[PDB]
Amino acid sequence: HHMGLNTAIATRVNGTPPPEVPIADIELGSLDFWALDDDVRDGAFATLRREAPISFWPTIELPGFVAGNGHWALTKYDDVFYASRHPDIFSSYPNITINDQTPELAEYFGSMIVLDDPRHQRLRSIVSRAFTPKVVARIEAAVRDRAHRLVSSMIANNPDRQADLVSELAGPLPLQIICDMMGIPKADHQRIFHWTNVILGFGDPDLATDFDEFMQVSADIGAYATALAEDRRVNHHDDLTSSLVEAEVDGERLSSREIASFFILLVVAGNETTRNAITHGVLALSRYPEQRDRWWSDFDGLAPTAVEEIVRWASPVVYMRRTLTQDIELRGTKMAAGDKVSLWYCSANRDESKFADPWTFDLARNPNPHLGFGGGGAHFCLGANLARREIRVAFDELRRQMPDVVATEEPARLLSQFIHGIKTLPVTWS
Ligand code: HEM
Ligand SMILES: C=C1/C(=C\C=C2/CCC[C@]3(C)[C@@H]([C@H](C)CCCC(C)C)CC[C@@H]23)C[C@@H](O)C[C@@H]1O
Ligand SMILES: [Cl-]
Ligand SMILES: [Cl-]
Ligand SMILES: [Cl-]
Ligand SMILES: [Mg+2]
Ligand SMILES: [Mg+2]
Repeated sequence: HHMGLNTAIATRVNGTPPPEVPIADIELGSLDFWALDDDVRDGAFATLRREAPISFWPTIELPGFVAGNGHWALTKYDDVFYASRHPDIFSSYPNITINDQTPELAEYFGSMIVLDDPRHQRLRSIVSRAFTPKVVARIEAAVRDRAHRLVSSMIANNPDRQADLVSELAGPLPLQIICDMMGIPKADHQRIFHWTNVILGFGDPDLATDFDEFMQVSADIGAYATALAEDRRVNHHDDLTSSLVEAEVDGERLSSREIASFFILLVVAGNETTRNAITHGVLALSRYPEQRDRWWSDFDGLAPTAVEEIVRWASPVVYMRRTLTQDIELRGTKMAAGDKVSLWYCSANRDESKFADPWTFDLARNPNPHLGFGGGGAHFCLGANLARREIRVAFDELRRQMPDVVATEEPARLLSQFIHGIKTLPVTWS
């Protein structure tokens, strides 16, 4: 043989569907299933869309978490879209992952993402201006500066022209941007990143498997948030932590649990999502060179559709969970008030009922109504404009500085049923 650099990973034939998987081999409530590669996972969701578009599963038991009741899995696009856009029926309270909430977890994790309106929107409005397209556009210079420096450093730091895309670009770019928006000093950004890596890596032995470590990390980032907030209470800065401590909701300042939970939500979401879009995007360019070539020869013209196709392809957030407030029926399956419902974005984003040629990675795809940022409505990804900009700038800086950058090993995949994570991705360039 194939054209390119000698140690590049194998290419793939674009558009090839994965074989469907016998349904007896599918166990969404076992971590072992999440350790299977993406082709088996993709074929398994294909089987569910065909044979059992709504299906019930026991909740995975990770050490120290309470599985509680199982969940109804929505794997079709139209059902995920519907559930997302009916929050009075599909509530975000008490939690948006499959496990049960506890008071101990809610101290750090009881943010607006696990609330319904009106309180959810009152909290979101504290920070929403900072994430609008017009305001995010004004930090293009900061995104460029850090991406350009990171790519240059890949070259300066690696005489052998081998690097890990995750630790050297995809991780540190979004980290810098969200932490600077929050007002966190640079010296602490890597400490924040280690904390969010553990929070959203729990169950993968390379990150953490001891619940005691998970709770110490949670306590430590909560304490960090509280201390920074205290500083900003006394001396304002033009940052989001200051906005949080200065705001009032229903006539009351936020409590220290509310501040900590809001801070944690923003840095976790900012640090544990875009990096995977970027890394899966480089993996895809490596597998599908004709797509790299077409984007590189018209970068600005294709960027809007290319970024969105990277998000559809990667589906960095695998699912979100809701809880029914009333009985419903979908596709002949009667679900009860109080039951958990899981929305599988990874599956919606391959649904043949909504996408022409879903197994084709097409950077010109238009339209592209993917649910990688969710189905829309009240909780639609706050960071979506920021993420799109982070992705577009990262790829532009790769294109300009090291246009033939390519993966040289298959990814080390995060063991997670929530985050489509890549821990490392070795790359090279000429
Ligand atoms: C490609 C990157 C990203 C993806 C795929 C992604 C995906 C998602 C998804 C699926 C949701 C839930 C939507 C729903 O429930 O309807 C969400 C919510 C959220 N995301 Fe993003 N996200 C990304 C980047 C970011 C970034 C960079 C931030 C920066 C802080 C961020 C902040 C948030 C917040 C705060 C929420 C909660 C919104 C609310 O409850 O109103 N996200 N994201
Ligand atoms: C994930 C899952 C688990 C826990 C969920 C947690 C603890 C980490 C921080 C999270 C993920 C909060 C977090 C701040 C939300 C981040 C949103 C972002 C990704 C867009 C919300 C729920 C919070 C573990 C196991 O029961 C399996 C399950 O699957
Ligand atoms: Cl070297
Ligand atoms: Cl192609
Ligand atoms: Cl250029
Ligand atoms: Mg190295
Ligand atoms: Mg600063």
